Amino acid sequence: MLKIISANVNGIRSAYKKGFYEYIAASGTDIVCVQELKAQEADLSADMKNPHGMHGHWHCAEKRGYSGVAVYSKRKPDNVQIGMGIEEFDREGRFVRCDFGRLSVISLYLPSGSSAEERQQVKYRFLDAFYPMLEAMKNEGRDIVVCGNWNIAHQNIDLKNWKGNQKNSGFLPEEREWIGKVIHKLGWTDMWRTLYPDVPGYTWWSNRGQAYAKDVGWRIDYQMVTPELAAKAVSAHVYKDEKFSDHAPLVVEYDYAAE
DNA sequence: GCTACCATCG
DNA sequence: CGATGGGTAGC
Ligand SMILES: [Mn+2]
Repeated sequence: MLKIISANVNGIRSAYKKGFYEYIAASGTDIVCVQELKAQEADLSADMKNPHGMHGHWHCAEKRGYSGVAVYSKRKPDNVQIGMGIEEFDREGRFVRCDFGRLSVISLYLPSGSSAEERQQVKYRFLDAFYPMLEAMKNEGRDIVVCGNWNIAHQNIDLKNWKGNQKNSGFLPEEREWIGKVIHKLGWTDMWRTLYPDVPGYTWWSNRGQAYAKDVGWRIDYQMVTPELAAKAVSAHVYKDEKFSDHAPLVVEYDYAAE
């Protein structure tokens, strides 16, 4: 049984403060994809690099206390790719790939364009140059999980107030259209949507108002899976027993064996 | 201090 | 629909 976790820690140090470290072991997971480390290698402790003896790898940004993704794994990954290859986005560190034989897990931090229009443009280009990547990986022949903060809502079911957010970044017709071109066109499987067609599955609630309390959140964290592995998925859930961050850890469980 | 990241109301 | 607001992490 292969348990994979995706979690935007929104600063890994705070998460470890709020008992995320302990949680990693408690969940008895085999792979953990974290987004937004908000730090650098020199900034992280040994436990934030190799939690509980679990191997680990990371991509950090040039900016201190900014962005950064990582992947922990009980098994020693055969190959590792830091950064997409596009320096423009690699200077922010949002892509980390780890091959574990037949399997390849990817931690992705899709840029959020809700801070400025220019950031929205950078996000758009990210999508444009990343689509071909999703396609190539779709045509490798290996089972590839993509855990990440896509920061894009697909349908009206993926967010509580889908009605008053069409003029807001994250639910813009363009972005949603891209996602569609990924699931149906590219042939990826929205693991959660495929396991639970009627469950909202919110994974993020804004600090504004009392949203988190009223379960007024979005679903911006995805695990896009290849058909072969997609079918092998047995369950999934959004862990909320403890709040480590404004995001909630997506825990998917597959009946897979990379060996 | 500066940077980055929409729910409730008028 | 449009006008009108917010608290986080980390340097
Ligand atoms: Mn964040």
